[PDB]
Amino acid sequence: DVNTLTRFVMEEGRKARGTGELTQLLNSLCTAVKAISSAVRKAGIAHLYGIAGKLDVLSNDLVMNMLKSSFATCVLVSEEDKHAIIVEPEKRGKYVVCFDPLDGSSNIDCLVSVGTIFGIYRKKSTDEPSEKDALQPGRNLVAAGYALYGSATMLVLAMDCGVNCFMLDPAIGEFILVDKDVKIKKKGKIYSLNEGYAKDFDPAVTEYIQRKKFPPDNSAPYGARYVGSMVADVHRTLVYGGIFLYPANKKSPNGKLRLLYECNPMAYVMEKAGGMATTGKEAVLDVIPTDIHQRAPVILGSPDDVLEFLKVYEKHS
Amino acid sequence: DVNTLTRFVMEEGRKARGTGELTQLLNSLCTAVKAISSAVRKAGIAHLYGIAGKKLDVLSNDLVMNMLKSSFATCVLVSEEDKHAIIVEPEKRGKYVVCFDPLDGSSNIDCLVSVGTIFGIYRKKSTDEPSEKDALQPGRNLVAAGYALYGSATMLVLAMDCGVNCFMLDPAIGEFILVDKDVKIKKKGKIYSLNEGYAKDFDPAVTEYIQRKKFPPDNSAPYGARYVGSMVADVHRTLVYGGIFLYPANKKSPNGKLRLLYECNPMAYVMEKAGGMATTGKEAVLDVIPTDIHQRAPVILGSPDDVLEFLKVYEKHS
Amino acid sequence: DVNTLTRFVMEEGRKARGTGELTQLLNSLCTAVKAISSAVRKAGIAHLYGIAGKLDVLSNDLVMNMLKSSFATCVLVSEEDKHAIIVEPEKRGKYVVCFDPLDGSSNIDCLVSVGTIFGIYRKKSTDEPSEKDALQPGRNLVAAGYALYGSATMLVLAMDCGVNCFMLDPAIGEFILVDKDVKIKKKGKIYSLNEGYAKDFDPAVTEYIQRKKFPPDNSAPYGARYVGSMVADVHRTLVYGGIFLYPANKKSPNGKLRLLYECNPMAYVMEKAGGMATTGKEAVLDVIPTDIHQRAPVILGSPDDVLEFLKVYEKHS
Amino acid sequence: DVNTLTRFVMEEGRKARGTGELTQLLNSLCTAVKAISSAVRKAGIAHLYGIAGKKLDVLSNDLVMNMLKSSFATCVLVSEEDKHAIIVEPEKRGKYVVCFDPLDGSSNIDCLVSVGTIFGIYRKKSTDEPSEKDALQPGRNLVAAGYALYGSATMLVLAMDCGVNCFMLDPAIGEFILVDKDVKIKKKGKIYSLNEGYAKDFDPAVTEYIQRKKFPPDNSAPYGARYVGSMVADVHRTLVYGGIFLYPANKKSPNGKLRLLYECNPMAYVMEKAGGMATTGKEAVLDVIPTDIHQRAPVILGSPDDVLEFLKVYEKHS
Ligand SMILES: COc1ccc(-c2occ(C(=O)O)c2C(=O)O)cc1
Ligand SMILES: COc1ccc(-c2occ(C(=O)O)c2C(=O)O)cc1
Ligand SMILES: COc1ccc(-c2occ(C(=O)O)c2C(=O)O)cc1
Ligand SMILES: COc1ccc(-c2occ(C(=O)O)c2C(=O)O)cc1
Repeated sequence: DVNTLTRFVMEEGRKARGTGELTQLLNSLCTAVKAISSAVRKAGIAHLYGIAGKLDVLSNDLVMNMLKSSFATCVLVSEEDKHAIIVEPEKRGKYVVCFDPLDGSSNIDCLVSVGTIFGIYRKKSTDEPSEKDALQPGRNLVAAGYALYGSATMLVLAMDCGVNCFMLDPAIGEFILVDKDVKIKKKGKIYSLNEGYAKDFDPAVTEYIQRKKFPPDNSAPYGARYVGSMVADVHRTLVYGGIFLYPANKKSPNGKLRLLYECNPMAYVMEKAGGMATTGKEAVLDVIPTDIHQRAPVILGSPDDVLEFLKVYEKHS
Repeated sequence: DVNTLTRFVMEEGRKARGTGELTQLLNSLCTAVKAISSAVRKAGIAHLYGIAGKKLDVLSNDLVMNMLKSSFATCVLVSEEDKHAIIVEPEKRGKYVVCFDPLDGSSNIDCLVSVGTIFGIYRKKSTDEPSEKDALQPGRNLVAAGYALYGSATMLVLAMDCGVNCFMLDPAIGEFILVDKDVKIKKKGKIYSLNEGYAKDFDPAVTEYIQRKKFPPDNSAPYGARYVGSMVADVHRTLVYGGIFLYPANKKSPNGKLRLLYECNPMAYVMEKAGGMATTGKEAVLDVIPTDIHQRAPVILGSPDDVLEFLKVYEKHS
Repeated sequence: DVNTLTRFVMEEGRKARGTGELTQLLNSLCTAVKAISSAVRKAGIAHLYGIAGKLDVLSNDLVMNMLKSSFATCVLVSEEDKHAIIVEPEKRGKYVVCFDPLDGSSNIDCLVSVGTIFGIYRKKSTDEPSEKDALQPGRNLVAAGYALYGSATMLVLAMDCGVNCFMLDPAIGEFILVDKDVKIKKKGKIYSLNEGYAKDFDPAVTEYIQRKKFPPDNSAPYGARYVGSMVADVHRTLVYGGIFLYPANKKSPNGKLRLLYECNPMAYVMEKAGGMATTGKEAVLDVIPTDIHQRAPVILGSPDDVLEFLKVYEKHS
Repeated sequence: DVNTLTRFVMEEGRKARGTGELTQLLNSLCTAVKAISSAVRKAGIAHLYGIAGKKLDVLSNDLVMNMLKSSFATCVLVSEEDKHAIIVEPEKRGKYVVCFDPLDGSSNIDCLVSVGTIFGIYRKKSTDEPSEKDALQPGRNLVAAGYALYGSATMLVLAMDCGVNCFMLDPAIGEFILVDKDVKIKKKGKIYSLNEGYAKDFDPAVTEYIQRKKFPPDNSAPYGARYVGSMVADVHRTLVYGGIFLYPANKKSPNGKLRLLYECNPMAYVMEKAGGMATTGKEAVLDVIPTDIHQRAPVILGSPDDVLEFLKVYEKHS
């Protein structure tokens, strides 16, 4: 029996018997993703090249305008904006959204996969809404996920009910549910990080990669894959198993991926799908943030691969 | 003044003073690429999942095959998907030979990684009945070669004697728009690209070159690493940003792993026409003479300074 | 403020504080409309013609399966099905839908405009659902409308709040609201019927048309338009005003157009937009049906034009 | 065996051993048509309504003009949208004259009625500097003519000396697929098409002919009536289903209202190449020599038996 993203979101909203704001939110966000997707695949590029006589800025505008006009949000934090955006009073609702509107576009000149990452919170205060309202830890997420603009476009949605993957059918502009209640493999065969930073690696990371290239017990070495686009690397880890790493080194004691709108949503999707995500010291979702653009190390993926990483991590104290 | 793939192809045909076959060929193939692109982005997938109640690389291979045959411009077609060369039936014969990988990367297309189509075109070097031998030319004889990348958008990269040209597919009207004329690769890049999970098996020269990239001698910054696992995506990133790509010969695979006729050769041609290099380690990829249509070959390609810096290490190890 | 069909439908349901069923029904039905539109415009036709080596059945299948899987319906009446379909128990909801999945399709070989017509009732009886639940008169309609696949694709949705027109953006698969709370002109300058039936016309119809071609007063005669596709002619009548006729003659004392899934929805759209729709003797929404595929004559459009006709019909009565 | 418009036009151009100009022309016009179709179906309309925070007939005329100019195949362009003929600048000139209605039916596009692009192509008949004089040839001089209908689907109908061929636009891939080879119209149809609201102004011959269709003398069934009000839609139905279409001369309009160069002539040429007829009443439409580019002409076209039966009635009334 066929199911769409919009009908799935509408039913989950019906069962919660809430105000309906989170339903309007997710429908607004899904509409923005379809618009971004069309723009990313270069619809209308012929007009810019004279047939009749910016992508990360346009994407950021779509998500902002779609979220504001949903009447479901009060605080908006974006990778593109130095400060939180406070939704005007007439359009305020009770949700806080952190998003990276087009992750990976720094390298979009080469047509690498790009994505939209988001995490949604309920306001935990009563005062006038502020940047403070988005400084909740990952565990407080009500929903998170991403849209991948790869060889095709898929939205991956995480809630307490689990992870569901919807494929965008461009013929009709509808997200079709294609993978229900996804669970990640217990252990994978692929490891993923930028190894050009090897001279700066934490010594514990240096051993784990050694263990992947050179296995102790007669096993085959892991394959290496690193697209350089987080949504692409994390989705492949979800589909094929394995591990993804962008860790803390000494030249970067807090990693480089941003916590509120990259590490937390991916960590949340990973945990709801039977996987793990750690800074190294604590679970990613247990970090309490003090600044909306602060960074965080992240190692996520199949539980056996993250555990094996943690087994080695404690060997270096 | 606006320029499309069709306008570019018709204009180059005028300058070549030919029969017009290669123009129908490139136009037919470009039509197959539009159909592949549509299937890859999952048009009609709602019908597979029950809205009203064939694998992609088999579909891709059929699109390319049927479009090329029906161009009346080919005689021998070599495909990654077919163990033997296809001999185009006589009433549809033309003078060109086409080697192609109809959907390179599809081993990992389940994760929505970038995938592509790769192609290389030769002029038939015979008068007799056409045969598999007509595809056993080295890359240097290539008349036209390139790829379509099905990435964040769909781009066709077309390399000929006049140089490398990049066309963007506008899905609203199904047209390849020329967006980069006469492309050239940076002289030297800051990214290196290969699968390091095979590190225990590396040639000692490869092990040193990667070591030189992570730990630079002259106190410079180390290179960044990228490896998508899909050749078209990695090669294209190498063309746009410069850098180096490696799927080299090790000992356990003395001939590399990538296929020569429809992966190494088409990519080598694009690289050389764009001011870059592509080497097996011992000779330039385009100078290898093939003895089998599916034979493998090592490949190291990219910005000219990086392949030279690699060959210096390769020759230091005699 | 941007407004989509999805936002419009959800907002009306929120204010009504109902079960949420009618919202998923209309959302499911609109998805079926997007799929029909893609098929009508011949997407993928290159595969039927050998690039790699039924239309009104496909449409009926889309509306059927999409309505069933919405969990909001119990009885489905289709122009394509001889008897009413009773949705199986585990998928039942409290609504009844009469629909024409591809009206006009006999002339689709010439690429004339075609359409999808629908009307929605609430189950009124207390029994097990049955064909009787669909034999309500038009006045009991909860919602009705059409999709027109013309030069572009538009969904026209009429409810108690009035008539609203939504334009399908194929780049993103979204119905964009483009005409809020539309009303038909008091009097138009176009009349629409098949004048090849002239020898069989009711004597009152023959006089009314004569009045349009040869005006009694100092006025200009009406222009004539007849596409032959009910959705197309009815939409032109809403946009530009005027009158549409498919009346009772001698060969068909009950006309030819079907009451439940052609005459009723159009009459409901017409009335909610300030127009009228009459059989000649009674208003279309006042006919009590005894068989789901029964016919009814129809004269609809601007009220002054329907009235002027009714003055003539009673003169012959 | 599958054929596209692009393959078909390139193959016919090869067979004619011509300059390639008409090939460049039709490919540019077909590209303009795909872009028109995308806008007509309201692609991107969400952006005008604030999703992120120019009328169809002006855009169509601008698309067709720009594609034709930049094809290097034309010198004079006549459009319903332009008061005087357009003279293509010297550096972009070629030998063809094109008369077109860029978005016929668009006065009522608010009701989403089917609309279309109509076009006719002549060879320049002078050696002088090109001018409006070059567009005043009769229909018999037509080299190619036809239309694109933006209906329930988008179809391009192309008529040449080789006959009439119909191409369906596959929006999934942006390609015109050949779906109807060498089309021929019924000898006699069962549908008549005109605006009968103008009844008080009819020519007495039209009044009798229409009377004969509603009330048949020879005891046959009466004809059906269809009139979309959009020439391309009504003419296309007459081609696919047979029958007769009329926009004739009355007393208040002795020349009808449809324009001769870019509505009557192309439809007449398609009609004749497809085994049908098209008359002013007095002469065949293609035999009229025009004196002004925006001049009107009466037209009765369709199946040969129906136009003949009408002419018998027309000659009965002198
Ligand atoms: C799409 O799944 C959903 C949608 C909405 C909810 C939801 O739960 C409590 C709500 C509240 O109003 O407090 C609320 C909402 O409507 O904002 C839950 C899941
Ligand atoms: C697309 O650019 C082109 C097109 C055609 C050619 C071309 O050169 C020699 C030809 C020959 O007939 O021998 C020939 C062709 O027409 O097959 C070269 C480049
Ligand atoms: C399109 O907007 C809507 C959505 C829902 C309704 C609606 O009104 C009463 C309902 C009921 O439960 O009886 C009901 C529903 O939810 O079925 C009305 C308008
Ligand atoms: C679409 O099929 C075609 C294409 C081209 C032609 C053609 O015939 C004579 C030409 C000339 O240059 O005089 C000419 C052309 O190339 O303009 C004929 C049919």
